[PDB]
Amino acid sequence: SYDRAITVFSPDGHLFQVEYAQEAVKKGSTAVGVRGRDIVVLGVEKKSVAKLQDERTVRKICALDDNVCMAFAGLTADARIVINRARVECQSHRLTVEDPVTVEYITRYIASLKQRYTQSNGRRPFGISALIVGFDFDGTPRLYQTDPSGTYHAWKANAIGRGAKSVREFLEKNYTDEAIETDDLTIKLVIKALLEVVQSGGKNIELAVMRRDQSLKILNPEEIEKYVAEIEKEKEENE
Amino acid sequence: TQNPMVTGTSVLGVKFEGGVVIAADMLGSYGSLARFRNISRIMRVNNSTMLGASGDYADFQYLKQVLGQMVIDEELLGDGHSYSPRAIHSWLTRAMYSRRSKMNPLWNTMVIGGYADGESFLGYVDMLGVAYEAPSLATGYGAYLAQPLLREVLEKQPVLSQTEARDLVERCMRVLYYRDARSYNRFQIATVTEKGVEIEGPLSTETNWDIAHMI
Amino acid sequence: TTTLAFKFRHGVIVAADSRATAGAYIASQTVKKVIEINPYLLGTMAGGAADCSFWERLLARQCRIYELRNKERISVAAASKLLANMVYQYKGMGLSMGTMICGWDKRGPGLYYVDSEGNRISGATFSVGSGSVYAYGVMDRGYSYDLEVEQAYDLARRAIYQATYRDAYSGGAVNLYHVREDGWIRVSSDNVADLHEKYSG
Amino acid sequence: YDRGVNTFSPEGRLFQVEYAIEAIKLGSTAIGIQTSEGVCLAVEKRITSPLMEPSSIEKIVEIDAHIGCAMSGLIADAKTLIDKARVETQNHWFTYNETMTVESVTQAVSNLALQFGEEDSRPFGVALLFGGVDEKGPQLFHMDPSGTFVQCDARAIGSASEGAQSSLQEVYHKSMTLKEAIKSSLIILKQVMEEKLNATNIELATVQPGQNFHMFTKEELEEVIKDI
Amino acid sequence: RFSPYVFNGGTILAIAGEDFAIVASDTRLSEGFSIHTRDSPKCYKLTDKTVIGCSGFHGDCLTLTKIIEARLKMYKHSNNKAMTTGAIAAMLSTILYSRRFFPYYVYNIIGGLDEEGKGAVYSFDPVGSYQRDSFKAGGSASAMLQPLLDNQVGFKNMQNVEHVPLSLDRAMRLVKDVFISAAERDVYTGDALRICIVTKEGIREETVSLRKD
Amino acid sequence: TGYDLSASTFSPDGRVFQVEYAMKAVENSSTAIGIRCKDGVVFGVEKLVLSKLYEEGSNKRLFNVDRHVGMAVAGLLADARSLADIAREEASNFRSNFGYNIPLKHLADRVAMYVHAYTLYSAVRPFGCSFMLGSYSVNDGAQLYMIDPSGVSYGYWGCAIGKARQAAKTEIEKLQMKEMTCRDIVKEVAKIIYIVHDEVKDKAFELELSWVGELTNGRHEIVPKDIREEAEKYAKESLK
Amino acid sequence: SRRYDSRTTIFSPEGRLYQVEYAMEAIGHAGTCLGILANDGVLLAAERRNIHKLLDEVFFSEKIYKLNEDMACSVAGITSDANVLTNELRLIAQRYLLQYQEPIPCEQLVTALCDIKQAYTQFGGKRPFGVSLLYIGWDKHYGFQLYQSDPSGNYGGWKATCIGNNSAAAVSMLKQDYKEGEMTLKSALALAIKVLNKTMDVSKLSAEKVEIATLTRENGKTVIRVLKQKEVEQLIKKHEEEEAKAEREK
Amino acid sequence: NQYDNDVTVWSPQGRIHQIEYAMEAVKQGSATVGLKSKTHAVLVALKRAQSELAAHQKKILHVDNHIGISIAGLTADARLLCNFMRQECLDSRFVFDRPLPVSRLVSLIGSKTQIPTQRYGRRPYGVGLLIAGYDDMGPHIFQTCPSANYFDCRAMSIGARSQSARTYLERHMSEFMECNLNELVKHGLRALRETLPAEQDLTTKNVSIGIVGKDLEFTIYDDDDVSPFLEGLEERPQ
Amino acid sequence: SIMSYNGGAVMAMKGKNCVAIAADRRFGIQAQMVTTDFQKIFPMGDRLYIGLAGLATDVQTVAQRLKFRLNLYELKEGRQIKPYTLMSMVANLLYEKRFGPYYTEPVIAGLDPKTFKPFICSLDLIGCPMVTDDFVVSGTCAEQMYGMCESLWEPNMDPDHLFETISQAMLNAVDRDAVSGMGVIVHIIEKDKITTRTLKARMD
Repeated sequence: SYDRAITVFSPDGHLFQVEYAQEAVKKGSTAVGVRGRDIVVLGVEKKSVAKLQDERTVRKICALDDNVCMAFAGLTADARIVINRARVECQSHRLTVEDPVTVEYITRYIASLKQRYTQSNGRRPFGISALIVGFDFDGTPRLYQTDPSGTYHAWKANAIGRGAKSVREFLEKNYTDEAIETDDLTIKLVIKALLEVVQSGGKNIELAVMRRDQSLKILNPEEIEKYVAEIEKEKEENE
Repeated sequence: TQNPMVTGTSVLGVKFEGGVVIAADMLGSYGSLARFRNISRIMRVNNSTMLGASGDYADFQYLKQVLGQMVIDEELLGDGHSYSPRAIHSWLTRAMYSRRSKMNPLWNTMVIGGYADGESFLGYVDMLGVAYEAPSLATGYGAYLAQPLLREVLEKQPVLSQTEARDLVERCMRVLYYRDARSYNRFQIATVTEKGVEIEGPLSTETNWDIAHMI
Repeated sequence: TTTLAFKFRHGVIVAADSRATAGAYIASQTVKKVIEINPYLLGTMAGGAADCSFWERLLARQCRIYELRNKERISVAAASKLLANMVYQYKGMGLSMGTMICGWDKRGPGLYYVDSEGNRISGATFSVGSGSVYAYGVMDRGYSYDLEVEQAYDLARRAIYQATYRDAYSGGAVNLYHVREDGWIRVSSDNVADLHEKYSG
Repeated sequence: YDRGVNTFSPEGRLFQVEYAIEAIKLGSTAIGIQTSEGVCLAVEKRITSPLMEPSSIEKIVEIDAHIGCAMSGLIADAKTLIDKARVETQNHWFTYNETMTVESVTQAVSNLALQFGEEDSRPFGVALLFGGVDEKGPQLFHMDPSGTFVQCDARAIGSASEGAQSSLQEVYHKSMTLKEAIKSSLIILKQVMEEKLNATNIELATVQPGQNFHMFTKEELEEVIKDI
Repeated sequence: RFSPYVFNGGTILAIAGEDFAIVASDTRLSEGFSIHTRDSPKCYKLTDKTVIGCSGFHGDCLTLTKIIEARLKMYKHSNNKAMTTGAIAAMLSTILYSRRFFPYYVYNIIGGLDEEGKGAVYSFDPVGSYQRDSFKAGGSASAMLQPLLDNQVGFKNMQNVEHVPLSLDRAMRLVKDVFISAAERDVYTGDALRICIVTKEGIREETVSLRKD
Repeated sequence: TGYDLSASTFSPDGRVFQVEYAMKAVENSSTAIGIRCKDGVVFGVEKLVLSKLYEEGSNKRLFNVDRHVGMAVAGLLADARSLADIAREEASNFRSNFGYNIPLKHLADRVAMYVHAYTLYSAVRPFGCSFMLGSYSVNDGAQLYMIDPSGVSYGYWGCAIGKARQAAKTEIEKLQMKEMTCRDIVKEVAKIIYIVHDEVKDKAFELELSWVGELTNGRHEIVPKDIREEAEKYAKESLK
Repeated sequence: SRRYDSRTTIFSPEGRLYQVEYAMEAIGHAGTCLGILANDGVLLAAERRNIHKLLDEVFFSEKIYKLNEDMACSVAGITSDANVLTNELRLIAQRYLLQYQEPIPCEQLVTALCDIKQAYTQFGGKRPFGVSLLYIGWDKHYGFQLYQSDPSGNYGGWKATCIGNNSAAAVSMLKQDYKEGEMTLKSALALAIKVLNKTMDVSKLSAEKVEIATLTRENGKTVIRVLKQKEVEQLIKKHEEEEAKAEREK
Repeated sequence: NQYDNDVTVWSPQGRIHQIEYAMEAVKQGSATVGLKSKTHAVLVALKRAQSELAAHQKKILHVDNHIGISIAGLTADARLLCNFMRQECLDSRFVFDRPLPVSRLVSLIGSKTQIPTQRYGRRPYGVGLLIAGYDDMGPHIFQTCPSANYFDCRAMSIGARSQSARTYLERHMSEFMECNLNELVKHGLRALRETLPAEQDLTTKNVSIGIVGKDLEFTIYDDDDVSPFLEGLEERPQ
Repeated sequence: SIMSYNGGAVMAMKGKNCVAIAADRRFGIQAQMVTTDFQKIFPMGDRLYIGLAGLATDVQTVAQRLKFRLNLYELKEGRQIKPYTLMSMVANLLYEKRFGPYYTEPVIAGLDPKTFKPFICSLDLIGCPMVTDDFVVSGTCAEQMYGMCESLWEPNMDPDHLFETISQAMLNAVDRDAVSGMGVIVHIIEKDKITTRTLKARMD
């Protein structure tokens, strides 16, 4: 190994590199996620396709189990390592314990790995922040987030990446319980949040949902077009 | 050691008033052939305690080496503190037990005799780690042959003199010369008091054979 | 040595004897064989005292760790799985262990059977020991699922009485534990001679 | 790099440990009070968003059936310490059929509060309050990053701990009762917090010798708050 | 070849009273068809309320006694208080299983007081189980002593015999009678008797001779 | 200034300044001399009481490594203790591997290699010790060696380690060293130690004298200096 | 001991990364490669570094490495630094084939090499593999494929790739001359001839300064065609006839 | 000042200043005093607290049946060397079945603390040991240092403002040798009441006393067998 | 024996300008057969085969390991492998398990990669090579195939008589054998082409 202190404290009581490795997350792509009562929804923005290539390998949303889903921001390689180890961990949990994997267990593993990885001798911290969405115990929807420190932190909706303060400001006018909680209206409202992004080109939107019993469904950018059209229709009804 | 090559034979030791006398013979038999008829089987440890052993002689050379180095180290500490004979007994018991726990036993049968601080000491260490104190010890076939003489006279007389102890040892070694096949008419007497440790020379026995003139 | 266990509509019955011999010589008459792992688990002693006692204590330690880490009580299958994985790592070195695991689950009743040979299996009735076959006979006479409570008490008590009556390596006090949804409850500790006077006629 | 992990001062102690004692200060506050009736304990969560679900943030964790806890500042290192401390107390139950008493718990923690080592890893940035009920009655225990473990009767940590310790020294004595100490703590809490006190800010953790189980108050805490 | 075990024999007794724990043992140490000594007490005084006896192979007895003493000092020097009786029993069970696959050839009996101040006898096996019983006889003369203790202590197999709590001097005459009667027929028993009594006021010892053969 | 930091680096003029700084560390230490006679080697260390806080018989720098070998260290005491432990270990290996007494040349060369191995790398510092080694043997005579902090180890008749390194050997070498038995050399070392620094900078000192040779029959021990009391009845005659 | 430590894996004082950006700027000054959009087959193009006349050219391959049977790879950057990577890549693919007796489906191969590179991005504190390199291949699950490794560990599955400062204008020509549907390999070869005609400073495109290798599916074989020089010569003559066709607008 | 950073670097004046910094870190501990009679050895330390409500940080801790140590400086190194001390005691108590002589134990402590004073990668141990024990030749009062140059005395005192204590030990070291336990202990606190400023007086809860005797086992005391020790005093000479 | 656990017989025969290798088809447990299509002659490059006989575990294991090392060699160097090189590789692979030995008797038969020169050799279960000029045999039955080939071999053989000779040898030596039977596969290779024929053997 390398016997040196990548972790040193500040003269005023900080960690120079963990809060600062959050900046690499802060300068990555945006991704949101909410829970409905029966259907959970998330998606990433900024596919940033050069219109003439493939994109099926750059997918930032994958799965570890048939119950749980991933998301991240920041740089993608640390996400790839964490996802590989997370697949291994969920399957090793399936080896002993015969349950479907609880979301809280795999988040504790990810956060525990992240903190004992940052603690050790000469290993660069993972500059990601994951979103771990699943519904296992009696179909109860849960979504947790991470941090480069390794703090799993359960929410009901979330916004990360570039300009997440703005996205959460849209989420402020979106924190009503009603908002009618339909599947199409909640998904399209998430779509409207991704529409409140810095560019909102209309074709770079990628969203995937899970209805707490099925598997992952990759959508088709015509249903989202009708979602955007009816969002524009409701915006016209405001006038 | 699984198979002892060159074995000794029985060792006798007994306390008396302010001292312990130990005598063992000087034979190095291999099988039945008395191959090494001039060897030393008693180590005179530094100034108080004193060692005599049985079984494989090479292992006794090894423990002589190790104990010599330890005694040299404490004497070079210069603190004025030495090993009590009971401490040596404890170390030797732990050494033999840790040998046999690893299934590599030291084939020996050891007797530790010492006189320190007014009190005599006579300790025993077996190969298997069985270790105890006794007013009179007898190893090998000595526990079968010269032990009841020791236990007879110590029951008959609880205290002793130095002369009575030495005479009784002389008689027991004569008897062991009479009917041990692994025995030899040459033995040395070693004695500790408060005056130091003394190794006597290669004494012998005076025998009788007047039963042979009968048919 | 003869233990049994069977689950039914109202939970799980566990009974055992209390004789533990040594070859042809009986050591004690009051060996509490059903090792109380938790307020919701009961382990037994089935072949060997030290192995069953030690490994069930280690399993109880592990279960308490699991509960204190997840704030949620362990299942039965998980405990049997952990026990089988811990026992499997000394296979062939001479461990004799045939214990049983009983408890209440999210699914409800749970009954598994873990050997030192590693035959972790589910089921509804089990019986371990030298005279286990006698218990199998009279139990599979009297077995149903829709039994009452005192009927099941009489079934287990009669079964252990017949087993200790025929086998030579079994005897002593008949313990009787009852696993419920909330927790297990000791019923009674009955001697053989009392059952002989009561059930001989 | 301006004197890293392995150097004293010209006048005093080590740099990094002093910087850890500085590092505690950014954490949220917590107050535990030893009382002969039992140990009580309280904390502030510092919730930012309404999305930030209140019952998921942990400050009081469950060490044993009669041992509580409180942490500071950094969360995950504290969770690691909690995990291994639980393992070692469970090891005590394994080899002793009994409860590792709270002083022996914190000695087992502070054997490696400072075992920080990168060669032959960093010191930890958390101050911990431990409460429990041993055979000598209740106990309240306070440790630090430096391992300087001491018994405290009613310790306050973290942010704004100066006025908390002062105004706690104003009201504390030896013959306190339970509920008086509970409300006397939460008065200090709503003097040191910044928001209005309601059901989701704070959480209580009380352990009694006869009520060893359930080191928590769940939404009777609302009734406790409305009594001021 | 070299065999790692040998049978040294011995007989250790324990009786759990209402507020006392009597542990007695002969001090004969033998091997095969010889006598090594007539003074080797199997009893050992650990604390003010704990006496352990160890029979069987003698070297393992010495090693186990010293390791238990070391761990007693470790608990005391770590946690400012002595161990209980059951903690020592649990620890000894962990030790006897910690050398499972190379066993001690040692019978073990721990007597002592609990935390309520009552008698408690914890038996053992060579491999590491234990249980809290009222009376045990360990070693070669176990079977010569267990049914008589079943007759007298347990009042078993009797009719119209009420249960009197076992007093002290009655237990003393019991111990003397059972060791004389067992020393008549055993070959591994005699030449002395070291009786240890644990009360709420300390440890007593007592030396009673026997027959000299 | 730039090159005296590490113990691995060389200088623009070609030497290691760490070794020099460790050599002049021993310059502030107590004065320790030694001299041999025709049947033995005598040591002597000018040892000082602090003010009034000592006990006259603690922490003696005259060690005793083997049955016939001891050290006469001066400098940092704990480093000398560790080095003495290494020397005891090396004499232990030789006695354990060959069954007889260690020759002093081989012992000194092994110790010099150990010191050199601590002078090479950058992880470790050079030693802050400089010590003496005496011996006697029936087939070899008296041997007196000398080890610097660098590791240069060769032999002397007499030496001195401390402040008055020159100022002792100014009048050490005018001793008729061959024709004297060591029983004269006892009061000779007494007068040499008593000459240097009676009262000028410090207040009081105290004498130790080590002693090996034929007169000890091959043993090494401190003299019974109180027996024959040879310093003071000659020290009071050495001031005039 | 602690004053000889470079940064190696430590973040910047402004929020960025050091060895990754400097590895990319080590990539940009190297040889230019590319592959094309072709369905029934896929190709590679490569530029000869060190075109001095006193070489041997007896290796048959300077940028291509025929790695398993149905996969090759181009490369750009430090050479033996990549040769170690080719050794490990082939060894990983061959132990995969050892494990299953079925050829490697090429994306877990790409993730294997990317995680090898990533392991020296986080810990180890060594010089990162400052080499980007291509991938061609075939499978049972997607057919013909193209992939692009990077020193960060990110890989994109491309259909028309990108190498450094000499090839940004090449990718601009790839987008302004995007093709889809025409899988005819000769059209793609004419396109690549056009791309390296603009981008390379080789005057009039000497064939000694270029290298082209293709990979077609033949009956059950998936042969890799490291083609010879004469067909390159007549391809260039075809392309310069197409330049005459381009100046038919005069 | 750029050579004064690490343990490996010798200074150009030869004084390794990391050792001096560890010494000054020892000088910022609590006051403690150790002294022996011909038959009894008594060491007395001083406790301090962070605030009024908290308990006092203890200094005198138990080691073995006849060995007890005082301490000043850091507490992590204190408990580290404590665990090593108990381990090395029970090792020889296991092997040789005897109590340890004190001199070889303190030599092993010095040989233990040598390694963190010579290689690169460990700090010198901030530690303030005052060791009392019983070999065959009576009580011993040893002290250590972070430079591992352990001393034997008849009466020492280390910690903050401990020099007036040393003056007291100078002017009563002749009187120390003859007396029994009681006036010896009150000489010890007639050093500790000068380790304090004069406008306050030594109370119960801040002082600790540990006696080991040639027939007496080592025992620590706190406030209750110290209320007998605190009476038998006069006021300071105001 | 352990060699007679699953049966097996491999014959290779060198002709004039070509080489012929043949083996049996039977797979089964000690007395119970299972299938008639078990492969024991493996292609290792062009115009060069290898045959494996003995325990089927070591047959498939050594075949996959050898294919592993063979492709690593043929990828580090673009040329194809000479047979002596393959022989030394098989010797090294078997000799790595000197004390953990495989139960196999590999037989290598191939042509020259530059010329049309044939090659035969055989090895033992520890890595003892043996090059000859006429024929090598392996498997359970030995003396049968030795008697047949020492009865039927001629030095200069057109491939047709080579085929008929190895055909008659395999048919008669298999029909005399008990545990190895149930069909014969024959590979007769040369510079121009590769022929694989299956014979109508007695299914008894």
